[PDB]
Amino acid sequence: DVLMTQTPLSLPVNLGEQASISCRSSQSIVHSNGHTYLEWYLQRPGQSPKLLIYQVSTRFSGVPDRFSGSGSGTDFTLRISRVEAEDLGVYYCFQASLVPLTFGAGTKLELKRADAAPTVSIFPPSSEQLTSGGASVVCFLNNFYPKDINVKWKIDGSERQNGVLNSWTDQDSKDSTYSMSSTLTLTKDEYERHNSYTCEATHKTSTSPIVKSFNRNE
Amino acid sequence: VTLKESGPGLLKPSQTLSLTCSFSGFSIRTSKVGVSWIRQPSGKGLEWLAHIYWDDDKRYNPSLESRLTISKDTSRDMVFMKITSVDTADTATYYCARRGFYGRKYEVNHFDYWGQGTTLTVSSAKTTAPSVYPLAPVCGDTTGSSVTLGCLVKGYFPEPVTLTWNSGSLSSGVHTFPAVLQSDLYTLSSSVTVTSSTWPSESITCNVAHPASSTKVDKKIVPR
Ligand code: NA
Ligand code: NA
Ligand SMILES: [Zn+2]
Repeated sequence: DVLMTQTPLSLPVNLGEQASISCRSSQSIVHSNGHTYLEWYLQRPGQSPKLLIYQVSTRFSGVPDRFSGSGSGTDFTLRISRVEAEDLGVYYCFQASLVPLTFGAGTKLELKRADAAPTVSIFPPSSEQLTSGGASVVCFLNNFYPKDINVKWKIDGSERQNGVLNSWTDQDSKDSTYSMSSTLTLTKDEYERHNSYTCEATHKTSTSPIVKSFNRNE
Repeated sequence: VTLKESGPGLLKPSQTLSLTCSFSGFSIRTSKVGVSWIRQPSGKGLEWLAHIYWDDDKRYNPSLESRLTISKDTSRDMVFMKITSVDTADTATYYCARRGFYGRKYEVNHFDYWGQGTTLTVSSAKTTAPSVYPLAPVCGDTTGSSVTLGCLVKGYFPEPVTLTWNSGSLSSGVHTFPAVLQSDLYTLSSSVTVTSSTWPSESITCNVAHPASSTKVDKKIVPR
């Protein structure tokens, strides 16, 4: 099938700067009729997708001229000459030449800002939850930039990948940072077998692991 | 030109999803446009499902085709989609998109109008009120100039809940995270960060309302 590969998947810009998004198809997407059905769609937060560019390089009605498309065969590029607030959102390339019609993974056009280290806080299970037989440990990692972060739970020094639920906020509309919550859910009995609980983050703002821990008995 | 999708909102696994896209402002019959269904699974990008052309020819995504049936009723100006045997992974926003063109260079076609979408959640759960757990730090994490408290809202169905701190009087320093579906139920969390001179000397409580279960609960964050 035709795989559509977009690069990059996240694109931080300053408003007023140029943006370029690459879309590479796994084979030629020229239809037998000689048309290249390569389209670019923008989905802004809270909205449905909207057409920007069709047939590689043609702007749809109502689309500002700061949007342009180019490419041939298997290599395509969307450019925005001067990025506006209303351009922020997720861009998808789409090929309709071959069935299944396929979309790229999306490129999130977001805002650049200076790096910011997360404020990391860890929380033991509540007595209320323990009485019902469960035990969730929660780690918040707040107000960081860039969005790239690796978060690992360790219980008595061993990584725990199972039982985890993560959630993330959108880029903050005022300070442009990101926040994350990670919850590791265990049984009460498992929680009470173990001693040391650790939320370990890797982020470009620290040369070493950012660690927050507690002991069940402290 | 307007498109509007409708569907069941919630289904239990194994059920058949029946979607309708209702068109106005133009005739499906006359225009010769095609129509597709496209979905956006939770946490994912867009995925094309099926297409119906003016002449009722049909194309499907082979990843899902065995479960899909697209159809049309031009007299009602409606296009339909059936998806059999739904399960969790079908939780998505479903969009109808018109495959238009400038009239009438038929070869130069593209998705020019999209509906607002219809949301589907697939879960075996009945309506289930949240368990609301206050998150207090260990004592050793209360010695700085600020302190972060939290609230964990676990195991509810369906969305939404509303969460506030001190009935909305505590609004700065708050991060409330999007709900996530897991094992048929939603979990949400929220943190609030205050000066150490604010808590525990002043009480801080998370308030959680879940309209579907007619529940409202307050949980004071007690120091450990
Ligand atoms: Na264990
Ligand atoms: Na042609
Ligand atoms: Zn392939």
